Amino acid sequence: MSPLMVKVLDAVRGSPAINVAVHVFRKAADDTWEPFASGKTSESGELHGLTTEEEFVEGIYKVEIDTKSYWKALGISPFYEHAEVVFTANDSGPRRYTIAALLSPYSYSTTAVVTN
Amino acid sequence: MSPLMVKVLDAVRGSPAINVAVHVFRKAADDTWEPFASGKTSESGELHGLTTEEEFVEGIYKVEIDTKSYWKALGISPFYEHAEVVFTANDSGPRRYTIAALLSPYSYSTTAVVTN
Amino acid sequence: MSPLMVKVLDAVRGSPAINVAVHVFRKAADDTWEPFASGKTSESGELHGLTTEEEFVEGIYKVEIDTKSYWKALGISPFYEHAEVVFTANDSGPRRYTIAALLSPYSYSTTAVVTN
Amino acid sequence: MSPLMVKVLDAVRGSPAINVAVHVFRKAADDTWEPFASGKTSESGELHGLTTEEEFVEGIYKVEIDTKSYWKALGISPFYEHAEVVFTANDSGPRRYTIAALLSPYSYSTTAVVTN
Ligand SMILES: [Cl-]
Ligand SMILES: [Cl-]
Ligand SMILES: [Cl-]
Ligand SMILES: [Cl-]
Repeated sequence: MSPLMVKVLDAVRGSPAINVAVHVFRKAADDTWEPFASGKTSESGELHGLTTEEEFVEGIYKVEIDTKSYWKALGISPFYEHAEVVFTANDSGPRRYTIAALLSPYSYSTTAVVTN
Repeated sequence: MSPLMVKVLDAVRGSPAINVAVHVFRKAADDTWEPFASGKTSESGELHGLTTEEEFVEGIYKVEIDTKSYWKALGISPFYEHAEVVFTANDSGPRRYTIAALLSPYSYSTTAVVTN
Repeated sequence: MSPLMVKVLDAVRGSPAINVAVHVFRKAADDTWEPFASGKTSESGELHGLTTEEEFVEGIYKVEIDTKSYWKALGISPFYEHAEVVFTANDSGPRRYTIAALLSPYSYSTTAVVTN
Repeated sequence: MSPLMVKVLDAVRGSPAINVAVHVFRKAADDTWEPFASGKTSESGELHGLTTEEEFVEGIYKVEIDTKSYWKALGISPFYEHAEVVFTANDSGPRRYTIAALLSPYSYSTTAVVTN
């Protein structure tokens, strides 16, 4: 249902990154970042149900992944604490966006898979 | 001289990412992001002279790399427009931080190399 | 069914990497690389049915992804032509391995997700 | 002097990957991989002096990085044991190749920077 999905992996332990906090913001008319959607990744490392086609309108979006809470519960104090990426949602473009991310204490990688 | 350095690479063309705008922010007491330092990468993809040991105090820092202006001048309209990473500078930790980044239209990777 | 799965993504076009040739080798007693399994990624970028629990015994495995044929059909002549990674399968370890890969003309990234 | 350089980083500890064994092979006329050059990364994570312009002729090259010996001495038993990438050296192309790599126990990333 959700045209925005987030999937997070762990490069140190070779696993889905479970219980990772993900926050999505949408740029408002005044150019502030408005809270749009948020959630936590499941046991699969996937975060479903973030939003819907009705709510996910055209706009500039920021996807933030908080790595601090995640690493600490696994006994790690990371260097990279959060990572954020910004993109524009455009109705002419294909309709499902998957933001994949890979976490390590000193490294962050993300790739967008845009389908349909 | 600068205890913070940024180096940016291009995954599509296999080159240093030249003339990439980099902005650094430092979290203020009120928890807003204060502009701390900024610059553009050289022909080597490296950004030197960002700050000094005197100015780079302990704190939470955000490093933002704007990919839009970079890709457009190379004739590309990217999906990922900006990428940001947050870390804490701590005086007890080693004293030089190098933030390396790799750019592609739909992908972003960064790693911190912390030495001395 | 397959305890080994391969998933491939495209960093330039932001998509599953479809029709990517994947070859798996297993190190033999004489220390040569014996052809073990191979296939092509589906429209999802995923390669299923590579092997079975009966055939996927303990051993040293190499997973090779050929990027040349893939990029050319998309009109690209890449610099990185193939990428290979080696790991040991061990029965005591968890039983499903997913090798994820991200492709660009001058860059290659892979991460293993080992579950169950 | 060397038109081929290799630089290796560590994503777990946020450092240059020091004393990493790097092996380069060149495809022979019979299509076997002939040992071409090898070395170990310095304290900077860089491997200089691999070859020379006279020896580095046109051909298909494989760059292998052995991660097992590296991780073990740091007290880690990695999943990814080696990673290899293949490219063609072509005299018409620019003349310096830098192969950068990023290591983690379950992840490997590499990018080529081709200059001059
Ligand atoms: Cl969903
Ligand atoms: Cl400097
Ligand atoms: Cl399957
Ligand atoms: Cl040299």
